[PDB]
Amino acid sequence: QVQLEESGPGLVRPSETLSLSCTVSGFPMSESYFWGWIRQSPGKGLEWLGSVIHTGTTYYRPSLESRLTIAMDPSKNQVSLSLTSVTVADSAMYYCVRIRGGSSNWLDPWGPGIVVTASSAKTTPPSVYPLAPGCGSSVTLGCLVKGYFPESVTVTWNSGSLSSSVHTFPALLQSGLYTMSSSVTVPSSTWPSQTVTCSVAHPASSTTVDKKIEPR
Amino acid sequence: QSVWTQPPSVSAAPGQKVTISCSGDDSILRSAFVSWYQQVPGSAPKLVIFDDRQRPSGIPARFSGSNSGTTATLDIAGLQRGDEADYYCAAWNGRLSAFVFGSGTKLTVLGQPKSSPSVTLFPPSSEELETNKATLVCTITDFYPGVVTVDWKVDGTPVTQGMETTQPSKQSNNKYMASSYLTLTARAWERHSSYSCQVTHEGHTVEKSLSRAD
Repeated sequence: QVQLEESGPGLVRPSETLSLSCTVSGFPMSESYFWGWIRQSPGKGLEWLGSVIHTGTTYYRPSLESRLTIAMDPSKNQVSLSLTSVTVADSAMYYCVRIRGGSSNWLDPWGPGIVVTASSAKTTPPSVYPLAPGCGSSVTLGCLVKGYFPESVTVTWNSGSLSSSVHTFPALLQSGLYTMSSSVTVPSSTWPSQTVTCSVAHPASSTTVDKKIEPR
Repeated sequence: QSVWTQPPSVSAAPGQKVTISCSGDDSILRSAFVSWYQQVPGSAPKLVIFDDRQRPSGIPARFSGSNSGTTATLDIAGLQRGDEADYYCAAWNGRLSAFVFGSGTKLTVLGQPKSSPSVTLFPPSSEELETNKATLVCTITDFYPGVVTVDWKVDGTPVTQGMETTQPSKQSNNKYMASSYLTLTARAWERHSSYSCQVTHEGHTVEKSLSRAD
């Protein structure tokens, strides 16, 4: 029963080479299928990179062909990807795939995917900035959690005896550093009399920041 | 083209049907077999149609494919909650020598009433401004279906640079949330007056604005 699994480093430094492996189980690599690689950037679409078959024939995305090497070793049930001269634009989920040869060109199955992050960053705690209204029945405050590395952070809120609704937004990778935000909504006319604080924990830097949201 | 054109999203109630188009230049798709893939954003794509109109083992006849030579179409009848996914077409483009995907279509199988987005716009903090940078944050919550487009204006004029928006993510009540960021230098913040975040959802806009001088 055919299964694919990608492995390799999740972090790659710009200018260096990205090297990934894919292990095939339950199916012979000596059959008439290609084995290849697809990638997908967060919130974007799917991009075919290339493929290889046991005879040695390879196909590459022409725009990446000079940087891409895809190979296979059936003695290790392996397909490999090597992408040289990595940039920040190469951050993506990378998928290995079995591809039917010939005019069919269909992709099945796909591996679960491996997250590749291209960044030169050191371990960096977040800078946490308060989000207070500019000068209805509720008010919304927040915390901007900027310029941290690596993932992840956790944001918790303390709004005392106020009923609250928390929205914690996913992170964006911008120039090798993450930014996220979190908001808390409390009843209008409660805050600022009643205190509201975000606690942002970044275990990688052993740092937690407790930011009280002050009125402007 | 190096990407096939698909509509960004479609929606319908359980039991209804949708149609998803996939088009290339002139009649380029007559020359290639089109395949379709279903992806839950949390997971890998899965093959649902191959060779224009064939179904792999386990895919019900509710899914059907067609290819006009110019446009390929995925039809999904008898909609069920589990059909909710992003759908991509794909095919070899012989003019480019590459395997090309469509731009993707989000399908929502409507499980609750439409909910318009709640938008809040925040100015940069004085603390951030001390670092010579300014970020405006536009939070967007409680929208359903989970598809929005965000536009920013500064001094009444569209912003084309320094904006980025998260992909929508699900709330505990199955509506969606997202955040958009406008990044500027501190000097640019000080040299403009009005700032606006415009969220389009189901063909209608919700806008918040502020003036630095407040």
